[PDB]
Amino acid sequence: EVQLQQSGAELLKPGASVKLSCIVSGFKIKDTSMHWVKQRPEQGLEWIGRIDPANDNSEYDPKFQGKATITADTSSNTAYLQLSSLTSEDTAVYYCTLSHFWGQGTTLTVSSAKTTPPSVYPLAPGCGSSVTLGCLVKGYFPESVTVTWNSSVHTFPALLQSGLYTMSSSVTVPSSTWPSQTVTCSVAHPASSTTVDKK
Amino acid sequence: GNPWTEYMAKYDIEEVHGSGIRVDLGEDAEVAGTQYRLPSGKCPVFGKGIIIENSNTTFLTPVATGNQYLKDGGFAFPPTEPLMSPMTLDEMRHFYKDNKYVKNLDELTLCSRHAGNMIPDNDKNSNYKYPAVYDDKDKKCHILYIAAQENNGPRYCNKDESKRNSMFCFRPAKDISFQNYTYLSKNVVDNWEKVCPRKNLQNAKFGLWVDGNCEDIPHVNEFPAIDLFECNKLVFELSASDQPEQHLTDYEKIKEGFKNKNASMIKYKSHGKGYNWGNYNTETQKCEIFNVKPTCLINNSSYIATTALSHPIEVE
Amino acid sequence: SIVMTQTPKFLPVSAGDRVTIICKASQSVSNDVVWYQQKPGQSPKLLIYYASIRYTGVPDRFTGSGYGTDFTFTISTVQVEDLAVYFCQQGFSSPRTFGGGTKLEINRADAAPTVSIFPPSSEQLTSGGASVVCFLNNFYPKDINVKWKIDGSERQNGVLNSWTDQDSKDSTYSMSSTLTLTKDEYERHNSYTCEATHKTSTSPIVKSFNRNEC
Repeated sequence: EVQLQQSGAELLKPGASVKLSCIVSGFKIKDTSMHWVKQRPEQGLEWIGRIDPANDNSEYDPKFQGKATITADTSSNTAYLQLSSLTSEDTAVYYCTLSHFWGQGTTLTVSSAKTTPPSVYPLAPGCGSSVTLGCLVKGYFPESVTVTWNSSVHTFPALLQSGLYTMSSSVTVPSSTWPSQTVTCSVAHPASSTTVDKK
Repeated sequence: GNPWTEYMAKYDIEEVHGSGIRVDLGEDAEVAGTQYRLPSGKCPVFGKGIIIENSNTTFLTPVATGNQYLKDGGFAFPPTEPLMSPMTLDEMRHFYKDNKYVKNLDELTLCSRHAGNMIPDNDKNSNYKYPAVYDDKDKKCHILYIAAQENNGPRYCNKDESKRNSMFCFRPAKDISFQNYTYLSKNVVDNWEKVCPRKNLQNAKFGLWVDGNCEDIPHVNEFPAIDLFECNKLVFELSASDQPEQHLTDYEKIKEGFKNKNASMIKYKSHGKGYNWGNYNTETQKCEIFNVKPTCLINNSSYIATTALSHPIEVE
Repeated sequence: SIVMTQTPKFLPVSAGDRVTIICKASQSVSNDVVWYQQKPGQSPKLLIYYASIRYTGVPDRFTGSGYGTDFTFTISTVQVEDLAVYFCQQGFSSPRTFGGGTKLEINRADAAPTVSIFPPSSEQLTSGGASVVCFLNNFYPKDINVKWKIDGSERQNGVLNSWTDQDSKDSTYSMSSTLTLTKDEYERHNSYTCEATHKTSTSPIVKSFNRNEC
């Protein structure tokens, strides 16, 4: 069985360099070009380049000459994208492709801001047939917060509240189900290894 | 002396194919510390497939995975993502589009090379490559997960309706429904068009070159055959076979070409020798089958010269 | 570099109507154009390759055609689940440039937002800050105005608005408006209100709370 496995989310300071990996399992990479494609938040796809793993010939868009370096390893069936002299314009999802088959992407965040866990603020009515509840997820970094309630959920995408991120999440339940039953938001932040539940 | 030498080269099946036809298991390759038998023939086998007995499920169906029972699956690679099998010709050409050599391969070698790109059971050091079946009708390459080709025993297999998870009874065959299939080992050569048999030879009868003349094959076994297809079938049935206890044990499974027991590891060679050739008399409807390599043609208008490797229908 | 000019950038369509997307190559790319679908949060998936060939598994509603410079992607009858951004790419010569993409929007009947205003929590209140959050949920179309009022007077400063992408089930939008104050400036005022102006009502949907009330 063929699988693509891209390395984890990266957070680095500007001026640094990163090496992203793309491990292909169950398939020999030698005959297939490994492409890397860039996608910046809310923007389109940009072809970075590709490597011929059989002959180590890699080519690029002239925009990425000096920035990107694509390598491949037919021994471990892995493709690599090294990015040098990191910049906020380098903040993007980076997709590897096994030819026309795409990986799940690797999120790169380039920022001088440090990994900061969020604080979780409950959003209750205070003082209709339905009621909406919420959770405020303020002052965290970098992106990737998973708030789970235990379908009628809305996740409002994060805004960069000066260096740090702020998101919010709402749930609507029958007004007979609350406050008679404990509704709980679980805010997950993998980067800082924090998961805190607000009642 | 002999005007037929280069013409006749592709019919030296021991030389050009070099493994079983009926059952091709002419190499062994290690996967995770065990030797497994696998197809190794250098020529495509046209019109070959696997008949699953007492069953409506066809062999190009993906093998049983997950909640599926053994008998509900066939022999082919299961549908995972990214999807490697079945892959159409155009999809394969697109997949290998930046490889000048592989992209320009004929569809049979392309299919064999694609299948040969699958890594078995996460063993990257393994020479084991899965065989494949190319269907020329729908232009699809089907990678075969099961490289076993015959399992036939009043003890080696169960034949029942209720027994859904017991072992397949199966055999290789040239069925009419397989007419557009080609069975492809990992070893299928680049130039099989030049060096391997494909079409049956009209107005031709295989003979032996003896003292400046093309003589009849000295030893021939003769069987009725209503048409060319039936003769090719019979010749295939008698052809080189790499096939081999009281029960179907793990070791007996390995010998039949089995590798896996429900997503886990299971823990001889003809070399192309066999009854690989037939002379078909179209007039008397007789199939004259023999086991020595032919070295010339007798030009007889009643005859079509056929091979176990040859297409069951196509003539030139 | 070959430029692939993809039009339109944004395509509102109703369930069951034709989606036509065009992609023009600045140089001749033969038949080597692929069309990708990117559903929100997902990797792009190949729909069409060599300009006109449907990939295995790809529904009949998806087609492409064209040779040379002019390429057409079509969804003959859009389904709600086709909501995605679609990208052409040329593969004929490197760099293998993508078109700019086309974002689908599923048209639906207009819906009024459901608005809930929330007071700052004690967890935030006794830390230095004070966020007043206001949800404008399940509305259509996307165009919505929110005016925040403190003690009656409109505040534009210190307000952060976040829209969701179109909901995959009901095709509506939702948005959160958060007025963030300090703990000192928040206790300096009383009546905090968010007013939703949407084309579903003549008058705004006002949701208020007095800090005195509790």
